[PDB]
Amino acid sequence: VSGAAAAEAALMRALYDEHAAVLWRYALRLTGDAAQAEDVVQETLLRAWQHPEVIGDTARPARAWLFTVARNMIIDERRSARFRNVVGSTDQSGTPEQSTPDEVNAALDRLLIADALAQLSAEHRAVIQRSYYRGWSTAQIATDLGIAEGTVKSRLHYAVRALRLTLQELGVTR
Amino acid sequence: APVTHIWYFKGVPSRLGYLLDLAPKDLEKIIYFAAYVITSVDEEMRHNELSTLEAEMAVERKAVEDQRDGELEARAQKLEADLAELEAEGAKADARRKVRDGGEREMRQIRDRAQRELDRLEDIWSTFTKLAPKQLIVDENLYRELVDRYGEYFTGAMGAESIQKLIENFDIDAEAESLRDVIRNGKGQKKLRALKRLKVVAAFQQSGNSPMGMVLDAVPVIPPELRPMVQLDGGRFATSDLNDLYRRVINRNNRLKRLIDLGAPEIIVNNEKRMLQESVDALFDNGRRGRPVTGPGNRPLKSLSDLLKGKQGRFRQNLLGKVDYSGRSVIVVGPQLKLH
RNA sequence: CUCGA
DNA sequence: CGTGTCAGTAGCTGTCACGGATGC
DNA sequence: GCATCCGTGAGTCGAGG
Repeated sequence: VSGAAAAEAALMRALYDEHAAVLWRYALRLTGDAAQAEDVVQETLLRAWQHPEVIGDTARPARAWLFTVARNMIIDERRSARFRNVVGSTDQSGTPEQSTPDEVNAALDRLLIADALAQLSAEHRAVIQRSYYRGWSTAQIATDLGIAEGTVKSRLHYAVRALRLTLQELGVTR
Repeated sequence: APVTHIWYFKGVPSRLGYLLDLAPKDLEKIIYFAAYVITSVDEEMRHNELSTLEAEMAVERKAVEDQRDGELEARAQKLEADLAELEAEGAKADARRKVRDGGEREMRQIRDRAQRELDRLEDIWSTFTKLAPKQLIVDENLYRELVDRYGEYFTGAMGAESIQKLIENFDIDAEAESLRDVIRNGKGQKKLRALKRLKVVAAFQQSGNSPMGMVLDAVPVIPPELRPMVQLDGGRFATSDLNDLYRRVINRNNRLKRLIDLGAPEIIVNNEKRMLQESVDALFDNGRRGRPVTGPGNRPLKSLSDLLKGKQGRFRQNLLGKVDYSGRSVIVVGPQLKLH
């Protein structure tokens, strides 16, 4: 009946009141983290509910079966995932903060490329800005500009050398 | 499972306690699954069935007394027969006094075991008779009896989901004007406590935002670059504490989904929901309630709110003070220099 | 942790 | 994967002034 | 109605670990 399903809930609440607080202390010594001990207790008593053989015999100590399930859970936590990560906390002192370099070298190159680009024809400039700045393919630029495939290859081939002319004339290091 | 924002529960003064007129300690018992709270009670159905439930309770109390007096008589007659039998055996009267004091001790136990049952039925009937919303029931067996008997008449709940229901079944305008009526004419001893309550209630009334926001159904995750995980020169990894707090919230929330799916006993599900409440409480403001979640080395983990607090917080450390094109060196006196 | 004004 | 005789923190108080919500 | 207790605050900059 409905009271038979409620007798199982009053049975779990019974072993909670006799073993949970003692099992929490045991897992607390093996881990040292109270929030982790609570997680081990919930998982240990969950396996007790899933095993009626352990909850059957009251004349046999179910406490010993709990300490063994909790012990095995704790050593499994102590493997690979904890191995690498558990070491450091950024909030904790002694860890170097991440840094990013300044864009000075990138800004100077961008300024010199923008000067050499202005001294190019509208055709060559509109082809290097679609191959290197937009990253399109050779056929994609040919489709957009309405020109031949080899026309884009030739314009790119000269425009690169045209830029190398202007940069070497200004002393840009190879 | 719904969860409460620790800023409005544990932060002083308790904003929820001012809204629902609930004491702070009573609110602490509700959220963390130490006491049920009554959300609704069908007061008219209770009135239309009060006479019948009263007679059934009276008959149950009578049958408890009849069983007590019958058991006490059988024991008292067995005592008087045993003393008469040990008198025919000729035992010393002092040995009879031992059997006499043992019988009186057994009868006292029987009478007390019955009185405790009579007192439970007195509290069960007393509680159901005076049952109103926002009432707390700290005794779990008492609440279990109330549902077993008069469950058709009231509705109660535990944890944060209950408070979510109390905020829903809450008249903002009525409770506002009820505080105003106390404020217009009242004694300063009990009026000041009503003034500050209006300060919280009137804010939810005018602004147009619901107080339901104080109970969370989803928690946001801060972008990863603000809680980064860096690799160490030893091959190992170092991460931000916020990742641990988010990780423990995720671990316990996924375990709750398993218990709900498996139909695990309510004691495991309720004791899991409590842990999910404490995990979100640590994610937002670790250490605010109870002892803080310690990391490796008994070091309290930093919380989201710790990113804004004090001299090391975001405001004073990175906003009120920050620069390029600068330097520093030792100073030396230069007498020949001009003042400018 | 330690030190400088 | 299965788990089944005792099987139970470290650490720590050697801060304090001050105000107001919390509580017997 | 009041003693209790909780939570708040407590210089700036710099060097090396």
